[PDB]
Amino acid sequence: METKEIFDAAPLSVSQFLSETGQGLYIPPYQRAYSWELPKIRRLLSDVAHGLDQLAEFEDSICFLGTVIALRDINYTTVEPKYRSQVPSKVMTIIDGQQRMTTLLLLTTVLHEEIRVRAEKLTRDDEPSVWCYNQALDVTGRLSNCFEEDMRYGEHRYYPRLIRSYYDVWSRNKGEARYRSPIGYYLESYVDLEAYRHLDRMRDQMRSMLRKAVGAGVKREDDIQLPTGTDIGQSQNLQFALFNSEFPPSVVEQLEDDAKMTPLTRLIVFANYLLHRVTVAVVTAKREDYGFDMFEALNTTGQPLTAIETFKPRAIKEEGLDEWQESESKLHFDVVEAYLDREGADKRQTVTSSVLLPFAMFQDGTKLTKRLNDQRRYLRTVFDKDPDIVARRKVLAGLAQVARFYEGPWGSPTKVPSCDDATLRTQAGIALAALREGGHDIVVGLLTRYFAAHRLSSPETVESSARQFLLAARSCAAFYALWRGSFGSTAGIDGVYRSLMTHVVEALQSYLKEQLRSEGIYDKQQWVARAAMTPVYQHSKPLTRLLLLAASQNSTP
Amino acid sequence: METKEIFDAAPLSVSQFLSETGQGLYIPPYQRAYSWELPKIRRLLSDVAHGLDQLAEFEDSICFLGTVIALRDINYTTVEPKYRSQVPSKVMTIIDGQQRMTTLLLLTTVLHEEIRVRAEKLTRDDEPSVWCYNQALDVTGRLSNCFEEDMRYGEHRYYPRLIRSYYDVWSRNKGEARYRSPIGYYLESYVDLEAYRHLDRMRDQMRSMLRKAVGAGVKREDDIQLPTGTDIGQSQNLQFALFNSEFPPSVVEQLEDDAKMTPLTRLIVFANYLLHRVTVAVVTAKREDYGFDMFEALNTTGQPLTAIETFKPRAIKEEGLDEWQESESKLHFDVVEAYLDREGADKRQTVTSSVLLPFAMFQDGTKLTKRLNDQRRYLRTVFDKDPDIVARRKVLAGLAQVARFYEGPWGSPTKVPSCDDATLRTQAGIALAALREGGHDIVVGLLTRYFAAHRLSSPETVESSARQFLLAARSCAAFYALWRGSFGSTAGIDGVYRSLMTHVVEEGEALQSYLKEQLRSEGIYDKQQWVARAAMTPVYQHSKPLTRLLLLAASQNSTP
Amino acid sequence: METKEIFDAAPLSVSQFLSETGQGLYIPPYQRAYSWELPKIRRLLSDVAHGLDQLAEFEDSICFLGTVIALRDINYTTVEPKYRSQVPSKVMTIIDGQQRMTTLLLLTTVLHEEIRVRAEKLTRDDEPSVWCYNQALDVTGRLSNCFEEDMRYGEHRYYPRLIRSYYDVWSRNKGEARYRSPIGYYLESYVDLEAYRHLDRMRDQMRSMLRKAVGAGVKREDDIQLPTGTDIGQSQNLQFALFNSEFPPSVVEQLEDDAKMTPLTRLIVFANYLLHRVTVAVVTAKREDYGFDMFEALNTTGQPLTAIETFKPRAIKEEGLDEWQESESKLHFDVVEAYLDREGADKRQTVTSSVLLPFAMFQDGTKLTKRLNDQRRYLRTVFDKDPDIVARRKVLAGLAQVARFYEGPWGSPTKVPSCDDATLRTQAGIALAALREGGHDIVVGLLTRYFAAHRLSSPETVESSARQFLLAARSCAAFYALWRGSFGSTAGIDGVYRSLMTHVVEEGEALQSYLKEQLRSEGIYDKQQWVARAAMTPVYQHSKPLTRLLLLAASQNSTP
Repeated sequence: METKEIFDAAPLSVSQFLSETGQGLYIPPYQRAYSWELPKIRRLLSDVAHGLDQLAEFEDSICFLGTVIALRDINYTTVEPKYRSQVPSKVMTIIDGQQRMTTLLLLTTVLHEEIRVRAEKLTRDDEPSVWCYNQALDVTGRLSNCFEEDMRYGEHRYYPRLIRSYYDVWSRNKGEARYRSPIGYYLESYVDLEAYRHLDRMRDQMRSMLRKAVGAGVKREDDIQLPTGTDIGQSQNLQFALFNSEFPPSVVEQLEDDAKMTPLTRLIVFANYLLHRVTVAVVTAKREDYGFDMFEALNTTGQPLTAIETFKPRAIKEEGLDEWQESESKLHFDVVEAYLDREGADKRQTVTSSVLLPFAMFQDGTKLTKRLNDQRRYLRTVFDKDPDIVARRKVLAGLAQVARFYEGPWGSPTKVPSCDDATLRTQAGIALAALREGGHDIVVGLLTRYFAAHRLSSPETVESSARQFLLAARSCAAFYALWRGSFGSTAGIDGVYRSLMTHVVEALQSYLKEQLRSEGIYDKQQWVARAAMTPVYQHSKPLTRLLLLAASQNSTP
Repeated sequence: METKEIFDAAPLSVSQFLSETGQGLYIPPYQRAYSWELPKIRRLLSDVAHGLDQLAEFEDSICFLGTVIALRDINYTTVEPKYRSQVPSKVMTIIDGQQRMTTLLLLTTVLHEEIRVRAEKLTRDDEPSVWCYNQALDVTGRLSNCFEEDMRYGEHRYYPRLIRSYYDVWSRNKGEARYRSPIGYYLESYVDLEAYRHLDRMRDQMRSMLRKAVGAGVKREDDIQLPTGTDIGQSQNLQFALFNSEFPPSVVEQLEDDAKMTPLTRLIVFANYLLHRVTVAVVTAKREDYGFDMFEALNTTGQPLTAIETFKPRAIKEEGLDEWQESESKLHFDVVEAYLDREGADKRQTVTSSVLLPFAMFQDGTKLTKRLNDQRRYLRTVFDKDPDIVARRKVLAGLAQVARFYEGPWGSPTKVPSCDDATLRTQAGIALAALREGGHDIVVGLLTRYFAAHRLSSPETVESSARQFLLAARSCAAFYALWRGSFGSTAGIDGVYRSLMTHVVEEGEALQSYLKEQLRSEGIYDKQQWVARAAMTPVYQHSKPLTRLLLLAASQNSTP
Repeated sequence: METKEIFDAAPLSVSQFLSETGQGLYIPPYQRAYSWELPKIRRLLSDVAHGLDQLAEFEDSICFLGTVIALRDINYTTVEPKYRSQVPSKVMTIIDGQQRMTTLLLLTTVLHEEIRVRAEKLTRDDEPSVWCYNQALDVTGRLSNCFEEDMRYGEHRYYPRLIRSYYDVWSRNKGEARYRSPIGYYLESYVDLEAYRHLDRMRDQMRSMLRKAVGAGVKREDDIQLPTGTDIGQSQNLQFALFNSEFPPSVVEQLEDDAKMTPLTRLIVFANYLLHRVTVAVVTAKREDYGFDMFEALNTTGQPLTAIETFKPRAIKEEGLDEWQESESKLHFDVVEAYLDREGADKRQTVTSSVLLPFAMFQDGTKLTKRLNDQRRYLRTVFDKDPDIVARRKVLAGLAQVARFYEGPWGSPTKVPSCDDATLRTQAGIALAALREGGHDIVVGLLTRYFAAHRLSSPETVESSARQFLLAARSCAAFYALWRGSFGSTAGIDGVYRSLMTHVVEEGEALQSYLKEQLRSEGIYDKQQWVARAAMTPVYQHSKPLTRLLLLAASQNSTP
């Protein structure tokens, strides 16, 4: 009867799936122990963060924690200890996604207690802040709806039939932590014990990553960016989407001050964006062998489409159409060429991410990120910000980031003006050679205005730009040598390079030196001192840069 | 896109529909006030009782409280006072079915409070009876999941915005009665105020309707047939269906003792059969004018087909097949004739029930009852109890009850043998004219089987004998009827009539006289006593019986 | 598992339900013979016409031919002659809706043949009108997709397996009309022979019906409202919704010229609206007894709500809000009372439609029509036509139509002024008694507006002027009624009275007499002629009109 069970696929928010009134999710006897890796959880948390984030301006935009294949066991022929009296009504045996799910439940754990204990630090009563107290109470109860249920009496299932897995006992223990009134202080959890070790650690680390995103520190290389109170309140769309109703005006302005609740409310905002706007795909097969054949049917489908391949059509079908071997077609020819050369399947994705992320800075300096979502949407927003005249420029600017990839960065470094005070060329080539070796990669986007030098009013004012570019390359490598070379590490450089693009030749030397003065690093002595106690074993490249910078000099003294 | 919203229909149990964790059922302003009438609530509780009842033997059979049309109001454009911060997420503005809904909501109420306080008189801890305390706890929670939800804090939806309708105030007030710890004592409630009066009354009357079916008194004319502990424990099907798992053997035997827990556990079985095995159909249109046009489209469709009309297909398709102008075709021709005659539209259902209810006695005396389910299933069980020689007989027996319907009961009273000691004929004609006027109606089935054996007698060979035994049965039946009527009431006479067609034995006319007298004595007879009860009666029970007794004291003095 | 099969309900257009490449629809042995009656078939055709009509302006608005309950007979345990080799794969056994279905199928037939032979009469080739041939061709193909399917070869199912039910032979024979190219002439068809006769009739009377709506004659009392080419081509919504594409500009103007291809296209447009925008709802039970229990569950749901009952909410919640025991509340009080009295359930809708249709004339006189859609929407458009001050006036006009229902019209006729030249009161009372006996019911609105402004007149200051003008109005109204009835029959009069409530002008009592006489001329007046037409009449058209005319010659002889 083919339209038969076989499949049954349904989209569910996390709370539709996890807070069902009868259901129980069951890890089968053949699935292994937890075994997810802190980068993969970082990725998952940052992806739901992307959902929360993109929600404020694109009213739709739904996140997607993948799919799970489950087997609707009616006859409880799966449940490990039978004890048929009190098995739940709906038992879902998770085939695939058993690792995903386990982080997700644990996420509610951190999101419960944090949101809970920050609500115990709440001011009891003062103003629209008890507003925050109820908005907490609501989400906390609604997450306790995700861990567990009530049922009859005693210990949650008869009187001696218990829960001992890593995820299982872990969840039983957070249940206990929440149940216990008394006072709301922070919690602390307690075959191969490596299982339990990894699970408890990853749980406590999710609690850490979230306790991280709550009071300033900055990170980028990790950390996930909850929109903050200062900008949660200027977006009606987030208000309504997450709380079905606009916030008290009497609350957005104590949010504007970044008050004691703006950490807690941020957690809360994330929690509701987690609980109602991120969706898992569930396929419930009702015969497990169909589950397996369907597991294969799900693992062998995809190839991939590059963000450039996914938007080319929207150029090819924007201003140019059919009779479209046109101007923007030349600008595209360039980038399709570069990608065809510097790649060939996952190589295609990493390369094109290499081109879209500096182009990001190149336009109004937004920090693009890998995710095919953000790439599709950034290219489309930028392009479609105007009419069929700036469209041309946006596309040519991708092509130009490409041209820059071919000249200076890698390639063979030589090229710029070749003769324009030739000492200057032979030395700024070192900037282009070294900056292509460590944390300076935004330097690539800012320097991508020898693109301005290539796109010039020709001979009229060509050499002036051919010179400006060398100058920027140098000053790039120099401020680099300082910041990275001088004490600390990167992330800094990266942010400040971002804003010396949006927040505004000699102009960049002045601002970059200005930022150096800001970092308490402008004034001889100090910097040399700070530099002395760095490491170099930070960047082998930086080490050699500095050694050559004290050495090569003594060829004129 | 026509496949669009328009409809979107789904079957849901009571708990699937009422206890959604986000949902709110909202009656639009144009709907009228509650205004259901106690007969209709009797009908609904009795029908869920029929479902529970027929559950123990038919593992399937699901009850069916009609359908409701609703509107998935997303923009809350329906809600009377807005106050949008704390409106629920899913608001289901009920188009049709607003009254069923109220009775059903109220039902959870009675079943909550009763199930609750009976569990407070529970024995705390002794045995498999704390099984009863836990099963109570479970159903209590699952029914409170039908009234209300938790939401933020304060009084359950902001702080100065309240719920004041007739159905609304009822539910807010029972919510309070349930929430308040203290101790578990029985409850007591508190435009036109007649509205509120009727609703509050109906609710307490469902409580009086269920608390009745729990300690002995008997009714038939009312009170619903909740299966009893003495027969709830011998059906695994009910055990598993309502509780997912077979009862502790250590409890079915304190159930067999009809112990103190047995009303409460019976109630619990009833509540679970309601909350999980009766299902309502929901149609959610997503544009209210579509809701209206659908309301109309659903309102004008059905006719109905009589249980005989639905069974011919299974007779004409048993032994006879297409090549079916056969014997059972003749026996059914008889019944089809009578029903085409004695009817033409709801008259059809009333008539075919008149024919089916005595025949059920005619076979091995099961008591048929109006419901098209039970009629369909009895006819098929009776029919498919053997093979194609007895089937013919089953069908012929229906035909013969029909023939009876034409001879005696109604008809013209006259006929029996016409000449076989004509005094006895002119007398038994009176028994036949009388019994068709009051509670003596199972007697119709018995006289149908006796003169059935007379019309179908060994003609000539043994015919006159049956022609006489029939009129003898008729006289003896009107007499036992007069005795049991001057007792006090019917009901008992019908059950005695019912087992004297099942409770006999003597290997494979006088028998009936002897057995009827034996029952009359198991009651009270012996001249004197009987006469006493006669003075005790009323005459204002059945006008027919009064006129009969007057003639039986009068006509006698034409020989003395 | 309660969520189980049980239901499965889905909305499907005529062509999604009927033209599945796998489905075969089967009427079980217990369903009766066809037995629908021409009124119900008209009503259904008029309702799909009403959907067509409302499509052109309300782009969404979908038609709705009710529901059908079916049994997904997978194992073929229902199908009478088996022959399993070739039974279709998907069989739906129709529990309820078998007559709907049967008319609808035959309709595809009538719509097939008409569109077909009318498309063979086309001009071969001249213009976008070969457009007409192509749009016909598409419609004809998709409608035969509803009668039948292909499969292998020979007589459409092996070689000795043939089809003899009434619908069956009918649809097999119409199929044959379609397959045999040969030549394109109109068709001619050929248990109890009544069954077959009635069905063959109903279909030729369907061809007769839809066959009318294409060339002039008019009927109203029957006939249906197919949109006209002159207004089919000006509706891009109809263009797009029914053909996915806007007509040739090059075709809409030979459509506006009302040319030869304007009947065929109107038919085509009707067929495509049938095939794509009317939707039936199907409930697929997969166990026949579930279908039965639910047949009941659907037949026992609805009451009904009158259009005034549904508009009340938008009155009580417009300007007046909660704080609303106000002015408009009394104006409604009046009408809610009037309907609550002259009724108590189908009486309610007949009564409230009786009030709304003349109220429709009292305001800007639009011709309302029974249909609860059009009734709700008229009330809502009228009321919400402005702001919170004239709305009051609309509601009061409803109340006043009620008041007139109580004063003059029926009641006891007496009421007007009682004394204001009392000859005129006792005389116009006859107008009020007589005109309330036959087709003069549109007059009801005019007399209701005259004595409405009389009861709502400048008290004393100009009251008696209004109170006399009202009796004058009744007198003049019964006069125009008598003249036009002695012409031949109504309808005409109804249209003229109608336009005399809209077709006027003179800045913002005698006027009505003047306009009624001016129309009487527009037809024919001037003594002699009228007298002639008098002899022409019937009186046996309206017994009431006969008596009025008899009194109009007799009583006169009491002064001469």
